[PDB]
Amino acid sequence: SVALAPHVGMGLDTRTQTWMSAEGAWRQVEKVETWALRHPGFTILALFLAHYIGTSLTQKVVIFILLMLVTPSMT
Amino acid sequence: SVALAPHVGMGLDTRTQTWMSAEGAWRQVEKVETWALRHPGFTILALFLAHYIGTSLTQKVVIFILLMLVTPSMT
Amino acid sequence: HIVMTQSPLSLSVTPGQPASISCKSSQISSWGSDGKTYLYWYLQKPGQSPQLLIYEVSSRFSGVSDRFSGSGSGTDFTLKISRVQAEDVGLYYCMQGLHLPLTFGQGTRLEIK
Amino acid sequence: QVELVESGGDVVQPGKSLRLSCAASGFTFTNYAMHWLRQAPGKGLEWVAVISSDVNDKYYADSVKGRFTISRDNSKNTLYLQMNSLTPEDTAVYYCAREQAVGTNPWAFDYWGQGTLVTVSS
Amino acid sequence: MRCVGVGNRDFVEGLSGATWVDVVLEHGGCVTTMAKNKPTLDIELQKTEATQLATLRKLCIEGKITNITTDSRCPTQGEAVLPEEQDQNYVCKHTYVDRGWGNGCGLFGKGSLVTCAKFQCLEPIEGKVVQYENLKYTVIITVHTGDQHQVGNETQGVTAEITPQASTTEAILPEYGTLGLECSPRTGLDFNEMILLTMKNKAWMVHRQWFFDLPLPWASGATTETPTWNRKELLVTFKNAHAKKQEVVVLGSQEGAMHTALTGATEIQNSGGTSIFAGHLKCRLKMDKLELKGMSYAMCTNTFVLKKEVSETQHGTILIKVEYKGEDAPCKIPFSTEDGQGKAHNGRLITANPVVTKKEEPVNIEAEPPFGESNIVIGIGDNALKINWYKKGSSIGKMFEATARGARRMAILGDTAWDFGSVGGVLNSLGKMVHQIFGSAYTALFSGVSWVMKIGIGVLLTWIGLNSKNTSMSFSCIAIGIITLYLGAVVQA
Amino acid sequence: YAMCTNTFVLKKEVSETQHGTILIKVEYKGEDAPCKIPFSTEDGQGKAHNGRLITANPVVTKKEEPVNIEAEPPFGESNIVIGIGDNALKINWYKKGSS
Ligand SMILES: *[C@@H]1O[C@H](CO)[C@@H](O[C@@H]2O[C@H](CO)[C@@H](O[C@@H]3O[C@H](CO[C@@H]4O[C@H](CO)[C@@H](O)[C@H](O)[C@@H]4O)[C@@H](O)[C@H](O[C@H]4O[C@H](CO)[C@@H](O)[C@H](O)[C@@H]4O)[C@@H]3O)[C@H](O)[C@H]2NC(C)=O)[C@H](O)[C@H]1NC(C)=O
Ligand SMILES: *[C@@H]1O[C@H](CO)[C@@H](O[C@@H]2O[C@H](CO)[C@@H](O[C@@H]3O[C@H](CO)[C@@H](O)[C@H](O)[C@@H]3O)[C@H](O)[C@H]2NC(C)=O)[C@H](O)[C@H]1NC(C)=O
Repeated sequence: SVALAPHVGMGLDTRTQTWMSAEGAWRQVEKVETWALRHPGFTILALFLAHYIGTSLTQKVVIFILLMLVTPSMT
Repeated sequence: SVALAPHVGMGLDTRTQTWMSAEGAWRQVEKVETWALRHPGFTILALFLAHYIGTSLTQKVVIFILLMLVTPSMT
Repeated sequence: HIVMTQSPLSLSVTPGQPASISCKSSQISSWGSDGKTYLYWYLQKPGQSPQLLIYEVSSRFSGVSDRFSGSGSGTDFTLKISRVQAEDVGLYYCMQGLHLPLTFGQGTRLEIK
Repeated sequence: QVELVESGGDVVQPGKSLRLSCAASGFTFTNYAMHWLRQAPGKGLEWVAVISSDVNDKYYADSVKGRFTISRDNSKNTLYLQMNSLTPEDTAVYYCAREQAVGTNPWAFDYWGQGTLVTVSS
Repeated sequence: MRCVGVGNRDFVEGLSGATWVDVVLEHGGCVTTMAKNKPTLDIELQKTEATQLATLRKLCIEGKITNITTDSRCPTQGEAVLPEEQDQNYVCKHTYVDRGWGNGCGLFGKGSLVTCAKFQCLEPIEGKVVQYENLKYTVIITVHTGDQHQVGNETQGVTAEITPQASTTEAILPEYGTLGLECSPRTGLDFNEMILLTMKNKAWMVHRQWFFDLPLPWASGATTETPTWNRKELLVTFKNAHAKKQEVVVLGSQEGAMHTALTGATEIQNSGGTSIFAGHLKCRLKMDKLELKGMSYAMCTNTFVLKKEVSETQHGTILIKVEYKGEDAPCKIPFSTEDGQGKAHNGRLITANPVVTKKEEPVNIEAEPPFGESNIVIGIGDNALKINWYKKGSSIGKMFEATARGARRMAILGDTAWDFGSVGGVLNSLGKMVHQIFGSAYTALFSGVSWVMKIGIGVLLTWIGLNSKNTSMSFSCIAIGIITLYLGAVVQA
Repeated sequence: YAMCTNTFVLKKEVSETQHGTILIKVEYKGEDAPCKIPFSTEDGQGKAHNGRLITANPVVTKKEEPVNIEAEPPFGESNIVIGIGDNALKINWYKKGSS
């Protein structure tokens, strides 16, 4: 609802430390980390998809990273 | 807890309507749409990245769409 | 002007024991539009101000201990305590919120036997 | 965290009017219906009067109907009760009850004030 | 001396033209300007004190559902209608239900159903703008008088407040002169794009568009009773279980979710006086009218005694606390910085002119010795006290620290950082223009992306630049990748 | 008319018309009633003059009434002096956008 749209990166940046700048920094990363630890099969699915949609190694790496970053972020 | 670990696809599935199904079916899609309409330049940046990484008409589109899904929701 | 009649007027019970208080209505306090039953249970601790334990017939209020649970459907409602401690001394005034001139019951009293 | 503190309670001879005041804090007052409740010594709790969220709408208990008046100074975040034609029966500890935070009833009690004592005697 | 030991102090030494020098007064930091013959003095921004705030929107968090009512109808008999629909307070949603003869209806099929419930709001959230005709910045100016009680004092200074309409001021320093301020308060922060919301005795400076985007039921905010809330469906949740009946919930309090949804906002002190304590401001200092107050004095002719052992500040300068002993007059303090055995004058005085005022109060001479083994002599006579202090570090370390400080400044101020301590140089204007154009492109491209997203995109662009065989592509992508990494590293705060 | 010689005071803060022209409403507060107003738009950190008036000739017809000036400043930061000398008030207004 409201939590999905944090006031991050809007543009107004100043010297003074912002609200929850220590805790709310790695929140998104920890979400993905916990999701990956909880659901391991999608790792295999993403590896298969990256191998079969990427003709270059860099393409495979980018596709795998984006797939890992998109699904827990989506839900 | 924080509204970043919803019970969307994991676990049980029943015939009864799950709590807040119709209200939250399109929640993340609306979030992505409003973020994209609020910050249009990242569309240009994503187009640049896709057209300059691993280009083939299927890869060039999948990478673009995947990145445009990753960045807003990840935020 | 629904009058609330409580079955017990004094409940002397030993600690670590159950207890059942009854608040019988003169009319079914079941609001037709929503199907809910508006019966409230307060407790005024001696030398204190009344609290709110169960803000419905069976849905307990916040900050209330685990043991306080209610029941009843149309006119015969109950307040069940699982294990009585030494803090349960007080006056368990029941109440009906169905009608505007809401009236409390006489209120039972609980003491340690 | 909400705090409802009574004020105005004192001794008074029969027939002399009195104005009670309920000071409120810890929540937005203008959105909450407020109540007045009394407990005569050794007697069951007896609700007196209610004022809803809109200032105009008020109701009184029939036993005290026509003798009291309830007012809301929400700009100062306080409640006002006007007691008129007081009777030696109308002596009790008076409370100030907030509207319910969560529920369905438009009027209910969740938090009770500390309580004030008014004595009507000669 | 008010800006001694702060840890964010940055020096400004150059002067040009009419001795006008511009400085950007970041709120946390504090500028210590100095000159060849002017009284060295340190400056900081105290508070900006937004006043007379006008509200324009109340958005709710805690609702309360009352008077749930339902109507149902037979199949092919139209939608259910309820008289409570034509009321502002009522939120009502249709649905479909199934019923046959068991529900009193002869026709078999799907039937309509409505459920209206009056929605009452508890504890709204106010959002208030600030108009520029009611904003009062406040600048405190302190001279390095060498006073006894001045070393780190936070209450000794000359207040010189400025408003956007009354931009310029003149702060008369006591017995020193007049530090003319040609400051520019309009370019500091754009409060037109930022509206100040306050909830439950707290405040934050959120972006206006972000406030207008978040999904909570707002209202006109005209301070009238019984406000009507738009988009009430964001709190109520209707739950048709088995196509048999419908139910209403109020979804509870959004306070914790709202606190999370303010992860990048800056908190301010609305409590008390709506005193904003975050921001920055740029100003220029006209030091033409200042006077040293110490040129006409004579040299102190007798010995000194130091009270507090020499303590070294965080920025490498030396702070000394001497007290006059012998002679009875206000006199200029002799000072010299010789090396261990070579008499090379290399130590500068951060204080413009040390002068004993009364002889009963100690002086607070601060100096910046050259790194190495250097002696300090603070007396005209042979009985002068000698202080030897060994400084650590090298010029390489100072250059690295200055480069890091400048990069961190440019990562915050951005365009404004190019004229932080500018003396009006012709090349500096060109550099500022180039940085302005590039930053206007960069923030337009990168607006609204996370710090981790910036790091990922930057490393991807660096990889692309390294791989590509085109010189232009390689150079541009590598430069943008390095810039994006360094920005994303420091963005969060 | 002659040139005025007294300090001014702002009544309403400067605001931008959507064509990048600033309305300035000033109060004379001076004893020589009909003397006209000097207006000099000093550019950023310098004495350069790249802006101009749009109100052809601003004159205080009466001491009491506040006359309203029109200015079209340079695109960048600019300080628009609207007084005579050292007591001249300095209006600082920053314009967004380029040529
Ligand atoms: C929303 O939902 C709430 C609660 O869910 C409804 O609240 C109702 O409020 C009204 C007043 O605003 C209440 O009316 C009271 O009814 C009492 C019932 O007494 C008899 O009831 C029968 C019906 O069974 C009638 O036929 C008789 O004629 C009687 O009225 C009535 O006794 C009482 O009047 C007495 O008290 C008042 C105040 O003390 C005196 O001034 C009066 O002279 C008399 O002594 C009231 O009229 C009603 O009971 C409430 N209903 C419920 C379920 O709580 C709202 O109406 C709903 N709608 C809206 C828009 O809010
Ligand atoms: C910061 O600066 C202020 C102001 O200069 C300092 O306040 C000063 O505090 C001293 C006490 O430490 C005061 O001395 C007192 O004077 C009175 C009257 O002369 C006397 O009766 C007392 O016995 C005592 O000697 C001094 O007056 C006061 N100065 C003022 C009020 O102007 C302060 O100490 C400095 N430092 C800090 C850390 O605040």
